[PDB]
Amino acid sequence: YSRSPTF
Amino acid sequence: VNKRMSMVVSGLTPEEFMLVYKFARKHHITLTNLITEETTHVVMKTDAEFVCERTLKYFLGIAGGKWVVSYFWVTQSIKERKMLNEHDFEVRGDVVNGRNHQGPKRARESQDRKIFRGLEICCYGPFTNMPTDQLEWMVQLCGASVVKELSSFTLGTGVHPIVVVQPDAWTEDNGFHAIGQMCEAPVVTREWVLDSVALYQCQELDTYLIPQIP
Repeated sequence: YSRSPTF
Repeated sequence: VNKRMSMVVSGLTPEEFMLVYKFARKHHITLTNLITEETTHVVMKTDAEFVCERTLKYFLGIAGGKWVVSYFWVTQSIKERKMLNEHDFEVRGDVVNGRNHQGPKRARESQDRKIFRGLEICCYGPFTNMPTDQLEWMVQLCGASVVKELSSFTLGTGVHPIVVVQPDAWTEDNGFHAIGQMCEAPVVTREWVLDSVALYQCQELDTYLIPQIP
């Protein structure tokens, strides 16, 4: 996973 | 030459990605994990109203004037076993900047009038969650000229320099306030870039400005 960061 | 369909996905679980992989595999569509200049489609996780979270791929997608479309495009194309049109599934907004700002559409249509055109931007580290060169690539895609050092700013009444920083990345000292003593240009938060790109309209620097000690 290490899911993409959100901004 | 021939530029061919080429997708990346964003905000999908490892599972949902599998469905896309099958979809890409069935139709012989290029699928990659990393976004590039070559990439044509950015498949975003969205709700029923095609609103999505703001990820690095989301920003880069809009900035590149690519097809930023909903994951429903993939699943719906499967349920009809046909290649559906992108226009119907283009994301209309995100959670932060509005649910129908139409950023992606405007980005596709404004490739001759890039928002950051005529600007020189220096991404003054440090940053988090987004590699500096990716941020630099983002502005570059939007017509801005990238500058590495504060002393590298081009002079002239016709060039506008902007220093971009992320306050939260700094630690326990208002170092970012001291930048103004190094060069004279406006110091804005990374949010200014992100908001501008998401809407693909250059936001006024006012709300993003950071107080520079004389």
